[PDB]
Amino acid sequence: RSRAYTPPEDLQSRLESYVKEVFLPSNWQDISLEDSRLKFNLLAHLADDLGHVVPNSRLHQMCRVRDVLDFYNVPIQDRSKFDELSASNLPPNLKITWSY
Amino acid sequence: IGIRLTLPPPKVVDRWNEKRAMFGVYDNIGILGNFEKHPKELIRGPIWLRGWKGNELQRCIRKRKMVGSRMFADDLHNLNKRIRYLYKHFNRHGKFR
Amino acid sequence: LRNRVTDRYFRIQEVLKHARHFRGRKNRCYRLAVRTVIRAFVKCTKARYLKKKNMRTLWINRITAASQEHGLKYPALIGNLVKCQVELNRKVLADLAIYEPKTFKSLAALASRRRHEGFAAALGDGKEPEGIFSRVVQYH
Amino acid sequence: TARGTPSRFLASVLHNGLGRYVQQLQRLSFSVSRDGASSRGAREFVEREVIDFARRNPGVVIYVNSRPCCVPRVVAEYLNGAVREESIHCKSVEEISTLVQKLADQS
Amino acid sequence: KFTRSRIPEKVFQASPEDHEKYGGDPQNPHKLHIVTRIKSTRRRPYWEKDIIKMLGLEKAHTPQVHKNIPSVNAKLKVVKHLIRIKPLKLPQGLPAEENMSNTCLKSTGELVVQWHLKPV
Amino acid sequence: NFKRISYAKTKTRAEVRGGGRKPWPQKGTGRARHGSIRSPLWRGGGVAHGPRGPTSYYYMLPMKVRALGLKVALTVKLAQDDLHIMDSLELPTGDPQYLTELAHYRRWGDSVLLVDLTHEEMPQSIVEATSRLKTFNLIPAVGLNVHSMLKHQTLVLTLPTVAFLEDKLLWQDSRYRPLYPFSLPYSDFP
Amino acid sequence: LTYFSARKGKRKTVKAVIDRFLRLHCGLWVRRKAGYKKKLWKKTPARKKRLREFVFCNKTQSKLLDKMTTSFWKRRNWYVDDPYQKYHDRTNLKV
Amino acid sequence: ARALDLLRGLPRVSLANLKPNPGSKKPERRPRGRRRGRKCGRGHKGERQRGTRPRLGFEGGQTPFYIRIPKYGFNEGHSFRRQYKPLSLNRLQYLIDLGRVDPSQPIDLTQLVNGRGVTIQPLKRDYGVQLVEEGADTFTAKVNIEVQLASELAIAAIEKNGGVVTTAFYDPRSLDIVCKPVPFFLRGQPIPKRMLPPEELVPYYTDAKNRGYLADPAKFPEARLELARKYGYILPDITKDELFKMLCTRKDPRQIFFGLAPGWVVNMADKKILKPTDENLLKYYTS
Amino acid sequence: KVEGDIWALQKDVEDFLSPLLGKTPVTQVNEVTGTLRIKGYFDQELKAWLLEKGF
RNA sequence: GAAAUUGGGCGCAAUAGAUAUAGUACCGCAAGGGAAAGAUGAAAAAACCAAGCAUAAUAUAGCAAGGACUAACCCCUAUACCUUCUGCAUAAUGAAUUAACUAGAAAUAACUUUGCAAGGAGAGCCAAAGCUAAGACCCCCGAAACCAGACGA
Ligand SMILES: [Mg+2]
Ligand SMILES: [Mg+2]
Ligand SMILES: [Mg+2]
Ligand SMILES: [Mg+2]
Ligand SMILES: [Mg+2]
Ligand SMILES: [Mg+2]
Ligand SMILES: [Mg+2]
Ligand SMILES: [Mg+2]
Ligand SMILES: [Mg+2]
Ligand SMILES: [Mg+2]
Ligand SMILES: [Mg+2]
Ligand SMILES: [Mg+2]
Ligand SMILES: [Mg+2]
Ligand SMILES: [Mg+2]
Ligand SMILES: [Mg+2]
Ligand SMILES: [Mg+2]
Repeated sequence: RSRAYTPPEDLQSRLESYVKEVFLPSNWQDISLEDSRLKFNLLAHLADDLGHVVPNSRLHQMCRVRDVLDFYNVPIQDRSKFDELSASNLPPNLKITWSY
Repeated sequence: IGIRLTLPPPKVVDRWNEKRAMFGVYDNIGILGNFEKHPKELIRGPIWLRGWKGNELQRCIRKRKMVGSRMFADDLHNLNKRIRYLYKHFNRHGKFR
Repeated sequence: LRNRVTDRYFRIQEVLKHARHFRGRKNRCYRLAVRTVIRAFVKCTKARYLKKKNMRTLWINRITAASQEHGLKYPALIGNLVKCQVELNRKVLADLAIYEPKTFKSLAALASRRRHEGFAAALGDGKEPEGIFSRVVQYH
Repeated sequence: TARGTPSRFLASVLHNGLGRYVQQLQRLSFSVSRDGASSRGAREFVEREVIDFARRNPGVVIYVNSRPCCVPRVVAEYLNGAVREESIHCKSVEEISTLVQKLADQS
Repeated sequence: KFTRSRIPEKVFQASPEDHEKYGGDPQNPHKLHIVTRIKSTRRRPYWEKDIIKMLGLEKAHTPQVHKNIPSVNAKLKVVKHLIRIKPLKLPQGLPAEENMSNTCLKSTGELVVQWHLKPV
Repeated sequence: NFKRISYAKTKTRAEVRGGGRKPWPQKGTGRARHGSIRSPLWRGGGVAHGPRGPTSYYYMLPMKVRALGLKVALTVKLAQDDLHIMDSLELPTGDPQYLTELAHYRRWGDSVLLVDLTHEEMPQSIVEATSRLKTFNLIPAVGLNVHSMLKHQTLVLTLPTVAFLEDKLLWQDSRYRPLYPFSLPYSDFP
Repeated sequence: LTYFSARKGKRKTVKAVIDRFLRLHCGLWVRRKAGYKKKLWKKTPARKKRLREFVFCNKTQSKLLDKMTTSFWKRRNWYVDDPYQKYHDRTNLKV
Repeated sequence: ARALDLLRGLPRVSLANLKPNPGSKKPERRPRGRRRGRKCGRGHKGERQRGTRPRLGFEGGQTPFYIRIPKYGFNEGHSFRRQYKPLSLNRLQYLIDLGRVDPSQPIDLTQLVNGRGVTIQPLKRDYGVQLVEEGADTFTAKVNIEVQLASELAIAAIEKNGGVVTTAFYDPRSLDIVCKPVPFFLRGQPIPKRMLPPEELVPYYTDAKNRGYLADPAKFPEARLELARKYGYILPDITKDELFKMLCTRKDPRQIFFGLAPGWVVNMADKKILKPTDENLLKYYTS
Repeated sequence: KVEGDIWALQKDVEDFLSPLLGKTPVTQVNEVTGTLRIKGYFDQELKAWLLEKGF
């Protein structure tokens, strides 16, 4: 299990295909998610495909499909701070050890 | 030299002890147990100060009038003298009046 | 005692480290060392004014001595170096008096030259041509 | 005071200004706890500012150690063997930038 | 009793020997005073300390511009032993907003509105 | 602090044993004036301002501030992404290793506050799993508080506990000032 | 006064103050003037009119009497035909 | 709320992140140091540093302010005087217009206290509610109130709109049952009978002008005609309209509650009423 | 009981009571508790104004 | 100052905590008073730091330092501390020194911060914006005495 997420290069068309597998009209990015069955099937299929689930703090924040598409194309990356500092292109006079 | 030459033995503390992990449970037993009990019924201690806060003169007056009948004799005598001193102190001595 | 003081050795050692060179029991016992260390700090701050004062009177002694070597006195030297707009201070003139005595001799000749231009200037009163070193540089 | 403290004359290391100026600070040694509020502003100094500091003067080599310390320290070591150990315990990021720049500027 | 002191008006009526001694003009006098506190207001009464606070002369040896009007001059006649009064003379004109920062008041009493640091 | 009772008590200089007469006369000996050997200056004397008796630190906040403190704790645990809602606390097995491995798989936290609706109706599987653990805890919904929500890193509710909490905490808003205690019978409260 | 009694541990009032003074609910204490019924044969009728008046108290007298009474005496009182019921609320101040 | 959106990135709230509201906790001031204690706040060694200033009010030896002044009966019989919490008509219009007091039922004192629009306390000797003419204009409510005292203009302001106001009496015992009846039915006592007024209030509650509950019910239309002619409104007849059976019912004296009788024991648990059938008890409670 | 953006209500009251005083009244938003504290008695005016705003 | 009426340790840890290792030793004719203290290790069938001295006495001169200085002193400057006083270097008080112990306890009212708000409060109590909750102010030693009951010729 890793919390690291990469948005796909074809995330747009996949997501429109999941809206069509749930539903369909014009401006499919503006569909209201007020129906809870609609939201659970759509975000369940996106959570199942993309390996990356919308959290509980953000779950009521999407009320259109536009906000779902805005959530799923940020790269959430989880790596240790030893791997975040020492891979941040250190100058040759920073030497960073970790007793962990 | 009032200081110790060796470091003391280490103090292990189990934060997930039975007392520490379940601490504070049933403090809101009134506001979400349909008010059948008050949380002052949840405290354990002396019988004269379950669910009551006073200063020392009030704690000793209440101690005498609640449990003072079955106190030991020189505890009753020391407590009468403490009430008499604390009377003479709170009511006659002090800056603000 | 519920909470009594544990860290007390270090407060005693905060005061007593300044007493390590005193005489008597002032270097050892805390009761005596607090008074002599407080008192040493009060003298330490009041002696900054006396450092500035004693340096300046020491410089006036050195300028006085080295100007007595060239026949001048101190007030003629300082007043007549002021009157040339050569605004060297006492520290510099004492250091020239010690390390560079040709420069101090030339400052003594400049100051005594200006002193004699003041004497001949106030002697022949009325309109007369001014001294050569008696001219002032006007800034604007 | 001045009579209890030693004194010295104003000098430099190897005539530090005459031919060229040499940075007198060899090594900095940060020891910064991963989990601990004492070394919070140290951590935010390592995340933000120690890289730009490490590039603004390359004659200094910097050792961030990241061990479970209970008080964070920085250890400046100088060209003449002098070692000045100062604590960055509960100091903000700006105060550690002025402290580390102070250790860099002196000798 | 040491009280407050009044001063009669003949004290403040100048004579032509005084008009020749100090460079003043009775016809067309000056507009602005330069006032400078040169004597501490301690060991002085409280009314003099108050007037010195009202004139902005709390620091010594710092000039302050006032008006040459009888009310300001009444306060200056109270503390005339504590101050120094000179006319503010202006060789060049009073400064415009172009010459506002590049001024300097000289020790003679004049406000030079073009102040280089260069010799003539 | 409200349940706290401090049993620390020391002897004052009237309660300490003995010391009733002056040790030496008032003016004869060149020693200091003393009245007893049990004054607070003597080795063995009483304490001047020590702790006096068992002292109870009891105080109630208003119940609206407690209920709003529970509300506040629930929004904080939800917005920190630490709230998890189950449908029922039924595990497949009564083993603790399944529950700890499940909680490490979903990356909850080092400590889990499992909360069911009552104490009688908790399923036997979560009881045998959590009754062996130090950091995973079963509380009924009645025992929910604020100290043990902040103590545990995640908090795990079920849906009937959520309906119970909406019932109880949304009651404190839009209710009257009381006439008499709520344990007594009302028109609509129980 | 008694700041803490020996039976209840409460404050006690000074009953002289109750027996002489009138707490209005705004905070003002109303009293009767000293000597309003003594030696009236030698007093002028202007002075007799002055002595027969209900008189407010000072600030510090009002604080002194507030400290000497307990919270029972600082309380609203909705009497039937009280003669002072219109003097309890303080109308139209500007501090 | 953007503060929850700030709470996403911030760490978890634990028992190490808590911090009181800045301004709540003032620092404790305690006599150690150069400033908080050398003399420690008491001054110089007089009688107030030692701690023994005299009692409050002692002016040093002259006769104090609170004793130089003659005793007068301001508060002579203060705990036997009757108190009456006011009910303005702006207040009761506010309660009726917000559903807290139902105007289609008779307005007892139980109905005002359960609506929590008037809080009266039987200790501290409140004998009930008095009607108050505040807000007598803009009072549009047909109502049946039972209020222990009432001014003439409040009776006029209610009876203009088709209202009925009569003035009842309650003992402190009876009014203590009328305020909070539910802690009376958990006491196990039978319902007592409310007593008559004492001798001074008897001519109050037998007069038809101020609408006594003991008065002639033959003099009431004369008094309603008197208030109708005094304040200028055509007096409506309550006999016509359709709340009249509601507007007619009064509980008689020696009856505390509306539909209940004295001597009955309400059992709140199994929801019953125990009624005595002994003849001596009925000669006691129906007295 | 202000839920939302308290600074916009502070700006609207700052633009509402300034004709009723001449000067702009000094306020205090308490953005935590969601309150707003204006100096001076404006109770019946703000109750009428907030009833006009539809709350 | 009523009544009716109502209904295990945010303890101490050998000057601390019991006086207590013991009411023993000891003091007193008696009533009575009343102590101090111990620290190895699994097994004994196995360092460094208080005062005070010593290592190591002293060198003209002066509240014992401070400014300094190449340099300890020599030079220059400098009327110990607390308390009480109008004022103390005061030749007024106290203190040999070290360690340990040893002295600000709380009310209504006001203020600050929350909650709710014509209502507040987990009954009782207050309320003409209030009510509830919290925070925040009140020392130590000392007489000569008086009375009660014992113990003493
Ligand atoms: Mg004793
Ligand atoms: Mg002696
Ligand atoms: Mg003891
Ligand atoms: Mg006395
Ligand atoms: Mg007398
Ligand atoms: Mg009783
Ligand atoms: Mg012992
Ligand atoms: Mg002992
Ligand atoms: Mg030693
Ligand atoms: Mg000397
Ligand atoms: Mg002197
Ligand atoms: Mg004395
Ligand atoms: Mg001497
Ligand atoms: Mg002396
Ligand atoms: Mg002595
Ligand atoms: Mg014999």
